[PDB]
Amino acid sequence: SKSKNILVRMVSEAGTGFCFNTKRNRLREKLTLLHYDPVVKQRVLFVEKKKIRSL
Amino acid sequence: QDINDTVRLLKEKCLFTVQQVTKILHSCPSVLREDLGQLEYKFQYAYFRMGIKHPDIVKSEYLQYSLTKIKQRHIYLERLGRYQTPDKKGQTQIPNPLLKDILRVSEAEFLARTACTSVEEFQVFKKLLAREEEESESST
Amino acid sequence: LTYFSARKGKRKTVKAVIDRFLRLHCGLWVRRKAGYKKKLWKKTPARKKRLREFVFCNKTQSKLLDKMTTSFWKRRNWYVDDPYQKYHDRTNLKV
Amino acid sequence: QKRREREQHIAECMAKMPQMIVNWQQQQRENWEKAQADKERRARLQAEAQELLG
Amino acid sequence: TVIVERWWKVPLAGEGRKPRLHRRHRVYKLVEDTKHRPKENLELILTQSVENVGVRGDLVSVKKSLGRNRLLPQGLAVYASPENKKLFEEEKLLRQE
Amino acid sequence: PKFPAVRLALQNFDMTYSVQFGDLWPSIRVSLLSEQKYGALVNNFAAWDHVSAKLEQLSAKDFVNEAISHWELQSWACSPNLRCFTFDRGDISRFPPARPGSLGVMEYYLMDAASLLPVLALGLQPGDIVLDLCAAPGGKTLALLQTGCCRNLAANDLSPSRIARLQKILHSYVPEEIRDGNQVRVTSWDGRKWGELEGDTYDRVLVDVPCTTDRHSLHEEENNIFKRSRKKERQILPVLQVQLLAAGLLATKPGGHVVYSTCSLSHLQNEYVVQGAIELLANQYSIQVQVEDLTHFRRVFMDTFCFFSSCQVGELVIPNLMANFGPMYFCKMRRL
RNA sequence: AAACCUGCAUUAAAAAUUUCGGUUGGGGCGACCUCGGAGCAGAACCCAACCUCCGAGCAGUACAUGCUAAGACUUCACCAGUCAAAGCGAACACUCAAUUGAUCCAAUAACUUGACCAACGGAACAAGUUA
RNA sequence: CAUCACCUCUAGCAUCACCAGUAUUAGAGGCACCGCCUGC
RNA sequence: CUGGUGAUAGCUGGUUGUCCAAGAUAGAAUCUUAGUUCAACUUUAAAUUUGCCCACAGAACCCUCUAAAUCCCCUUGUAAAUUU
Ligand SMILES: C[S@@+](CC[C@H](N)C(=O)[O-])C[C@H]1O[C@@H](n2cnc3c(N)ncnc32)[C@H](O)[C@@H]1O
Ligand SMILES: [Mg+2]
Ligand SMILES: [Mg+2]
Ligand SMILES: [Mg+2]
Ligand SMILES: [Mg+2]
Ligand SMILES: [Mg+2]
Ligand SMILES: [Mg+2]
Ligand SMILES: [Mg+2]
Ligand SMILES: [Mg+2]
Ligand SMILES: [Mg+2]
Ligand SMILES: [Mg+2]
Repeated sequence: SKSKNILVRMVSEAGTGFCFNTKRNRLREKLTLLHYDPVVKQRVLFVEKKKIRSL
Repeated sequence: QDINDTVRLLKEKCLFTVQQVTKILHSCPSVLREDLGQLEYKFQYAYFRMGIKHPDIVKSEYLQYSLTKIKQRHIYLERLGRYQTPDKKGQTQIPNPLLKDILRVSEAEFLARTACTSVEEFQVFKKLLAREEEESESST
Repeated sequence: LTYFSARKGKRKTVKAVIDRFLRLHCGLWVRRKAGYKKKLWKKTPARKKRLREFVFCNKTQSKLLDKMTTSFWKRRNWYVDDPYQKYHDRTNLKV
Repeated sequence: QKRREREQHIAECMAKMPQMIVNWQQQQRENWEKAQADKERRARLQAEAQELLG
Repeated sequence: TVIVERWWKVPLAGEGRKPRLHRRHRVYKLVEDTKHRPKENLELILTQSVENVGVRGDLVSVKKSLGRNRLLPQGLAVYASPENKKLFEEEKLLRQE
Repeated sequence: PKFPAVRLALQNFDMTYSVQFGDLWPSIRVSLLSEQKYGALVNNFAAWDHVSAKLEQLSAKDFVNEAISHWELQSWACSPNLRCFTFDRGDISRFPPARPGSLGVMEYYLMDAASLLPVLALGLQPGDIVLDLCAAPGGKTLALLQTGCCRNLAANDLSPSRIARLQKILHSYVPEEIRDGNQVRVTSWDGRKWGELEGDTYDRVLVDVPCTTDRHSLHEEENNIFKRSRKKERQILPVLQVQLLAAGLLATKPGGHVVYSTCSLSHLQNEYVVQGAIELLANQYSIQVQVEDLTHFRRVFMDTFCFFSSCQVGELVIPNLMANFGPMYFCKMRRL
């Protein structure tokens, strides 16, 4: 039951404060996704800030 | 009180006889400088893992030696199979090497007498054992 | 359940029902879904959509919760700008 | 003031966002391109071992 | 002084009525022991010359382990009561005159 | 709990292996109880040239490349396109955890360097079809794919749980384009069926039969072969080794080579099983095989491995304090 | 100076309260408890416990894996679980038999997260023995 | 079971037990005389 | 011995006039199988309109083939069924 993946939180760069949790490989650099932000109603860049838990 | 805790630890925690306590202090004066926790761990290591009883510990000057060298020589002998931990009854399959052979003898001569291993092999074990001990402290 | 209190001699209310359920005056009980805040990262959006919604209890559960609460919780309230105000009465209901 | 401060911060971030997306999109291609270029280099190096034999 | 507080809330009794204490209301928790608070200085008016101050009628502050043990029993100092200050104020006034 | 499986495994080994190795057993026992050295197998699909430079900075040395140049010095060759980096003799340094590269695949794999010898002894050639029995979890399977000399592969292991671990290893390391086609076939079936499903199909067959793994048994407390429930399996374990090897021998075409590998020091499961399969084929199917001499193979890898020179047929790599690779036993037999 | 006393901590001693989860004629040694599939009820559904056998406690691809909303299915209750037109917004209901855990509580600005609670509808924390 | 005998362990001392005692003593224990043999 | 104490007992035993009426065997969960909760079944009251029986038609290929049947079900015979 080795923890290959970890749970990280992506914070929107639009300043709206909207954030969502996604699963990524532990042995990988910080993700920068292009996710939909409901506050501005468009796809915005997101940045990993803090690891939540190890899956 | 520093002296009081040292002797009381031997008498109460280590269950040493008052006659035996005087001999240890007379023979091994490094006990007072040694920390109580490290001293207690050193004693129980010989009593349980090694199987050495109270009278032999006092006579063999066990407590004066460094704890680290005891771990290196004993575990290497234990893994070599030359040393057998006494069972519940206290019997051993093979007579264990005498404590004087393990500790009083020099490292180079100790390997030839009992370990029957080359110098180079023992050096690698110490680095391996140190890593295991270092991980042991961090893990606990 | 305390059917007769030791100081007033009257029926008591179980506070574990008040903190979890909402009673519409029509008789319905509204509750949450068990697990709408637990392990949302492993649940599909369709599953989470039906978890963060309010549902109604059945006949047996509603009867059970009525016995565990006093008449103070079954009275008609007139809270100002209550989100559930329009749900307190049934419309076009037969039998 | 708190509502206006949050609104201004959103507008300021949204101003730089189109350029950030383009730069982020460009960085994705550049890393993919460089990895693709290395694959060509390795194929030549792998071929060189067979090239020496022949 | 041991200052303690009740773990469990005591229900209101009302006006003119005694509170009803329960077996669980006997459970206390230590809030503060006044013996472990920083010490204070006792304010005294000296009557005779001392090593710290040699002027009679000069208000001084020293540790309570000194005024209570030495200054007060021996009559070296008196309490800094407002009435004593008024009496010594007149004494100082006569000295100036 | 109760009786530790570690002590039961050690007791069984202590009685059996003291006679076999004599004075060498105390030296072997310390290495077995100590952590084995990990070799770094560079992924050829990834940035192999860059990782090779990176490992050399960590004082790692490619013993495989050194062994390549020793073939002409001493005077079937071996499987080419293998790069495994290990430390110097007596060095306890551990490699850093593997990382994905720019290609999206892990740069290298950490494995026992003694497990590469069965792949090396296989003498793999380009354009061949390779059958691996008990391929999971993929210690030897990955090495075969690294060579690139196998156009078609059949990775079969009885336990689906081990197979699932193999596929994840293949996905992370081997690019999907190779795995997309029928080149790599992964199944979970008894290996004894392979002697009838596909006869004479493969030119190179690698048979790593299940066995009491000395390194894992003395440390792992989960699913130990020496626990009371697994005693029945341990008793019938030599029987399985004879049947699984025989199935692999029948699977190869005449003129092909089959390498039998076992991770144990037990003679009853290393030499006796090899002799049993040879007799079994002649008696029941009238099949004759020739065991090749691995002494030439041993003399090249003596620098980085310790070898036991009292083996009837195969080659046994014994663990040591300075060289902790092992225990590994492999025998190369060809079909005539 | 020192002691006694008191308060608060730290070891030790001697005690205090409480309990022995189920399944397999008994004991020993082991296995088992949840979920999926088959022998397994030949044809709607359900149903053969014990038993025999093999699995699962993942991973991968997405980052609109967004938001809302008719009508239904449902592991024979409940809890839970499943499918879904239209619509807004975008583009031009992911794969996978199982791949999972309620409430309370804890952490957090919010979002959200936390148990081999595997005795798997889960007691916040308790063994042996009695001839 | 107790038992002389043997053995282990603890204790350097007083005004209510031990004790109006003081290590040839007192207490807590094992074993069961003696004799022979043995560890150290 | 007294008091708390009419301790508690999923366990054993007992449970007192007459007459009539309706009325028995799917399960799930559980420190659970000597118990309880829900469902099913049963009872009473009420409301409403269909209920049962059932003509065709219809309900999968597999591993090659193969049973008594079952589901659904207009007519028709009947008087029940659903809901509160
Ligand atoms: C000792 S491991 C060897 C693993 C692999 N060969 C390696 O070295 O990297 C043997 C594996 O063979 C598998 N196995 C056991 N019995 C088998 C059988 N009858 N047929 C095929 N595989 C079997 C087991 O699951 C076990 O994990
Ligand atoms: Mg009042
Ligand atoms: Mg249902
Ligand atoms: Mg339970
Ligand atoms: Mg249960
Ligand atoms: Mg269930
Ligand atoms: Mg008796
Ligand atoms: Mg006796
Ligand atoms: Mg009673
Ligand atoms: Mg019961
Ligand atoms: Mg009747």
